[PDB]
Parts: sequence; structure tokens; C-alpha cells
Amino acid sequence: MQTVLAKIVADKAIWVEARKQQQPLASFQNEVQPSTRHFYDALQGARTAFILECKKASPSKGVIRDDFDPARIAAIYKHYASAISVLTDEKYFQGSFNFLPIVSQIAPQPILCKDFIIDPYQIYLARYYQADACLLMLSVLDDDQYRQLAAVAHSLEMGVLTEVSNEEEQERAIALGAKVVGINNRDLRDLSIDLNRTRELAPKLGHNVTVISESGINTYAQVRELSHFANGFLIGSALMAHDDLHAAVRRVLLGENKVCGLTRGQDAKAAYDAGAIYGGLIFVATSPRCVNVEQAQEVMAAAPLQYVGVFRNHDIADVVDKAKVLSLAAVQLHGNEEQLYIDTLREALPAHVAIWKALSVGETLPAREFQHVDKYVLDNGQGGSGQRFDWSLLNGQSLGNVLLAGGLGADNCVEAAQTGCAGLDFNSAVESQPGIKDARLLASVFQTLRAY
Repeated sequence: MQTVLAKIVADKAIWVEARKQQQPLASFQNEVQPSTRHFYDALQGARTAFILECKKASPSKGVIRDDFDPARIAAIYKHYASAISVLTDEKYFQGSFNFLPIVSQIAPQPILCKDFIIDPYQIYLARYYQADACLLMLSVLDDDQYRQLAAVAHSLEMGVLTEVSNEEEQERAIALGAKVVGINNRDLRDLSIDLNRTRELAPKLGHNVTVISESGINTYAQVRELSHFANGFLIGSALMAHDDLHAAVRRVLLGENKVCGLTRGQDAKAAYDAGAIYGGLIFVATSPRCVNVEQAQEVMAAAPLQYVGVFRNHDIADVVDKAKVLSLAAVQLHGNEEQLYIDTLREALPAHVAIWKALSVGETLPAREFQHVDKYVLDNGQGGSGQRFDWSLLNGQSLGNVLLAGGLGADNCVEAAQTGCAGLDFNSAVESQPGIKDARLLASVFQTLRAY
């Protein structure tokens, strides 16, 4: 039997041979000029770097994005990427060499041609289509084909992402002198994914090599953890599978953050611009930050956040109503709603609306045993217009559906982002007056969230 990789590469040869027939090298070689972008350079840097990928389908998921427009992807990715990867394999990824120029005209970063490069012709063609870098894979190439292909890339001032998938490959990489090595956590021979590839292999690479971790990277917590192993990430599926690209991006690069207690549209805008995923609207009568339906409608129209309505032991009918009318993405139960309520509520709310549960942490952490609860908000509660719970308490728990809250602000956002939760919930600490958000405090916390 043939692995999946062998099969893709056998098909690539056939694609290569036909393409040369249709566009012989002799017909354009002379006009191919070197790249004017600096791949190697954009990946070097203080900060962890991101190569965001434009991919329509994959061999292990099929069509990932029906909804496929390179130009529009490029338009969003440019606000956050260090480099942009564009798949050009047609058959298994549904990419095209024609997408390169499109992406290149819109985004200014170096553009990486992602494909199964087995013949120098592919490299000239990529350069011809504006690519500034190409992927070379040690699982497909022997040491002499690699030198040759890499010399060809370098001759066109293009950078190379040298891909390895195992220990033997990683050794060869050191030996061949690759400046940018990408650890592929997915093994294309059998489609299996294992982040440990990165954990075990990245450190041997050494300070002189820029190490990029590829595949299977879906959360901000995974990004914070792995950034101690690698200098950057190549991410694509996790983003492509989402309608809202901006949101998907920020979710992985910054976490699922929420800015709670919004009472003005400008603040919601401010939050959105800074990178927040969620905006909280507080329907608890008691709150100085409370809003009514009209006022909510106003806040909401200023920015495309995902709004969360905050209730406290509120009447179900009304909770449902506000959900329908405001088009809330979620409802956050901040009182003492027990399972029966959750269940009924669940039964009554439209299925697209999520249910979140807020819980207060004393000397001990409450349990998160509820059925029908999609997310939890842990805090030193009863609102507090105040200041923090014992974070050491979080160790030993699964935190993938937990948002951390309580006293979160500029001055402590670093530590908070390091606890390992899914996201952070900001409220009072980023305010100038209750319900009034300080745009500068906001920009400040979100800036910290990316400082890694």
C-alpha cells in the first residue's frame, strides 16, 4: 500500500509534466525576476510570528471553506500575519497558482507558496506568480534534491520553509543548514496529528534556526504554551472553517476575550477594534451598568461583536425574549441558576444561543458539572467593581471552556493571560466610570494579550 503522501506526490508529478507542456519553462524563465520581499526577515523578531494560511480544502477535511475568496481572506489576514501561506496544489487543497498574485496585491507581507515542490520548474513558476518563499519537504526530497531546489529558491531571492515531520528529518535539517524549519505536527503519510512533534523536536533545532510549528493549532492556550518551543505558527484550518475571519483570527492569536458591561456603541467599537471577541450587555436591574433593550440595540449596532446578555435569576420568558429580539450569541447566568432552570432555559431558547454560567470562587473552586452549559465565567464575584481570586486554584482543571474574570486590567493582564484559560473577561478595571470604557486601557490590554 501507498501512503497518502506518496499518492499526492505521485499526482503532483503528473500535474508538473502536464503544466510544462502547457507553459514550458523556456517561455518565461528569462522574465522571472527576484522577489523583493523578505521572508526570512519577517519571521525574525521579538514576538512570536504567525504565517496565516489561505486554504480551501485539505486532504483530511475535504472542502473547508465553500465560501472561498483569496482576496477577501488576504484583506483580513494582512492585519495580523508576519507572512501569508497560499496553497497552490489544486487536487488535494483546491488551491491555484493564480491566487498568489491576488493575495500579493492585497497584502504586503511575504507570500509563501505552499505545495509539494519536487521540480525546479515549480519554483520558477511560483516566482513567476509572485511568490516570495516556497515550502520544501524533507519527507519528499533527498538531500541532493533539496540543495538543488533550495539553491534555485535562493537564486531568486526567495525564502525557504524547510518542513520536517520526524526525528530523522530534523537531523537532516540541521545538517543541511536550513534557516527556517517548520515542524509539521501532522504526518501526511497517515494524517495523524500530534503536537508532541513540536514539543520534542523544536528544542533540538537551536537558537540559530527559526522554528515554525505547523498544524493542529486551534487555541490561544496552545499558542501560549507552544511559543516556548517554537518561534512561530503556520495556522489555516482553524481559521478557514469560520465565516467571521477576523473573529477566528483573534480567537487564536488573542484568546476568546470579552469586554463586559458595555453601555455605549463607541465602547463596543473600541472593544472590537482592539480585538475582543465578545461584548457583554448587563440586564441585571441592580447594575449601574444595566441596559434596556433599546439601549442595547444601540450598542450593538456599533460593532460586529458576539454579544452576551448577562442575567441574574431572571425570568425565563424574558431571557428568551431578549435573546430573540437582540439576537444575542449567548446568555450568561450570573445568579444561582441550578440545573432545572438551565434545562428549561435550554429547552426554551433557540438552539443557536449558547448558555454560559458564571461562578464565584472562594477558597475553593466550584465544580463545573452542569449539563447544557457551553462556557463558564470564573470570577471573585457579586460583580465586584473590584479585585481578584486565587489563580493557583486553577491547576489540575480543564480550562478549555473557561473565561477568567475578576479585577482584570492593564496592570495584571500579563499574569492573567498566562493562567491557561480560554479567555479573559474585562469589566471595571478598564473603565473611567462605571459603564464607561477607557479606550486607551482597552487598547493596552489587547496589546498585552499579543505580546508573546
